[PDB]
Amino acid sequence: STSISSITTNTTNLGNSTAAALGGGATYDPATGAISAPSYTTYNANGTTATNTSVGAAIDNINANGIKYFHANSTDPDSVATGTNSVAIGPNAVANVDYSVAIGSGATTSAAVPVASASFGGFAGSAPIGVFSVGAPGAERQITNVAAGRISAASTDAVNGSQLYATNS
Amino acid sequence: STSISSITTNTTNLGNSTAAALGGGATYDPATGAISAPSYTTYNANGTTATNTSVGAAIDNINANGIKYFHANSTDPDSVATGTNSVAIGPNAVANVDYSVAIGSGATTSAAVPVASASFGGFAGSAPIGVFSVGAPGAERQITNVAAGRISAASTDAVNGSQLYATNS
Amino acid sequence: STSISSITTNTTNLGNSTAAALGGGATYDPATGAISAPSYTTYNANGTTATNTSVGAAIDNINANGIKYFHANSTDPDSVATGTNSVAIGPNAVANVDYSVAIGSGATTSAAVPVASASFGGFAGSAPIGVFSVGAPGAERQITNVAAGRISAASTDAVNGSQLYATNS
Repeated sequence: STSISSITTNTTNLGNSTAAALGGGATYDPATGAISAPSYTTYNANGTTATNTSVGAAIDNINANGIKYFHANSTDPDSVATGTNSVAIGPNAVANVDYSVAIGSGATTSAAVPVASASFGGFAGSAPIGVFSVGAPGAERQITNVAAGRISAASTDAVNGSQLYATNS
Repeated sequence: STSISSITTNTTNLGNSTAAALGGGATYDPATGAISAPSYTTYNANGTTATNTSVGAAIDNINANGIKYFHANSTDPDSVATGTNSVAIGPNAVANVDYSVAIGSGATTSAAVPVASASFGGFAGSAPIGVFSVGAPGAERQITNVAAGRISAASTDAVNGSQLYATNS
Repeated sequence: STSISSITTNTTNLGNSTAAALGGGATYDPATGAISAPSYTTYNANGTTATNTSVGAAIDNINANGIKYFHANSTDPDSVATGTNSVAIGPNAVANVDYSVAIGSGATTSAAVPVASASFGGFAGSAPIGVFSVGAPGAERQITNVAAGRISAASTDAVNGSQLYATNS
C-alpha cells in the first residue's frame, strides 16, 4: 500500500514537472494522467499567427514561415552562407564570399573590387571588406526608398536618382 | 508485487526519456518523480541572453526578441511577406511585390521600373527581377558605409556620394 | 488491484500525452515506459540539415546556425539592436540609432544626415527616418547587383556605376 502511495505521488510530480517544462499552458490531471496540449504561437508570413499543439510543429513552423519580424515567403531551397562571418537571406541566396551579405531570392556574392579612382580620384570607401548583394547578374534588384546621400569627398552614403538627375540638369 | 515492480521500473524509463527529449539539462529523480527544469538559452536584442525554464518561454522569446544574429527591437506589428519568394524584415515591413525585399521599420515595396536609358543609354541592370526596399515614400533611409562602386558601362555596383562629388568637381 | 490498474492506465495516458506534446515523431511504449526520441529538423548554413533528438539541441541549433532562409555563418558576438524599431543582422552588427538597420559583419549605425541640396537642389528623400547601414567606417561594403534606378527629380532609387559612367561620357 505504501509502494502504491509512493508511485501515485511521484507520478503526479512527474506529470506536473513535465507540464511545467513544456509550458504553453500545458497542465497535468492526476485523475486521468493526461497532460493537456500546449499552445505555442508561431508567426506566419501573411500577418497571421498559428497555434501549435506540439514542440515539433512549432519548430517546423519557425523554419517554414520564419519568426516575428523575419519572414521569407517561399518553399524554394535554403539560403547558404559559407563565407566567414557572412549572411545569406532568402530562398536560393548564396553568400560564399567572406564578410559579405546576399539578401533576396537568388542573390549571390562575388569578390569586392576596390575602387579608389575612375576614368576622377579621392573616392571614399576605397577598401571594401566585402560585398552587400541585393541580387545576381541578370537578376538585379532596384534599390528603393533611398534618402539623398551626402555629396562630399568623405561620403560613403549611397546616392539616389534625384541626385544624379540634379547634377545632369 | 511484480506489477508494482513493473510500474516503478517503467515509470523511471518514462521520466528518464522525457528528460532526455527535453534536453536543456533536465534530469529525472526516481526518488521524487520530479523532472528538474530545463535551461534553454535565448538571445535578447541588447547583447544579453535569457534563461528559459520551459519550451514555451523559449519559443516566445525567439519571436519577441529574435535569434542570435537576427534581432529587431520592437513590439510593433509583424513584417508581412506575401510576394512570391519575397522577404520582409522589421516591424511593419511589407513585401507584397514578387521576388522583392522590404527591410527596415515600415519599409514597403512597389513594382520595379526597368530603366535602360534616361534623358544617356546603355545602363547595366536594365531588367530588374524586383525591388530591394530600405523604406517607404516619405520614410526613406540613408544608405551608409557604401564602398565606392565600379564606374564602368558593365557596373551594377551602387555608387557613393564621394563618387558623385568627384564627377562634379 | 484497482489502484494498480488505475495507475497503469493513467501512466499510459501520461506517456502518450507527453509524446504528443513533444511531437517530432516521439512515441510512447507502455511495455517499457520509454518515450522514443523526437527528431526535430534544423537548417545549417551550408545547405544541409541537422536532426536533433532533444528540444534543447534544436533551440541551440536555431541560435547557432539560424533558421531556413536566415543564416549568419559565425561564432562571433551577437548583433545588438537598441534603437527603437531597429534591426541588427550579423556578427558584431550594432543598430543603436532609432528606426535604422545595421546588416553585415561589424556593421554600425550613426544618425542620418538630411540632404536637400549640395554644392544642386530639389533632392528627393531629403528627410530620412534613419539609416540603412551595410558596414562601418573603414569597413564599407560594395553594394552589388543593383538594377539601374530611375533618373528623375522624384527618384529615390539607388543609382549604379553604369549610370554614373554614362553621365560622364
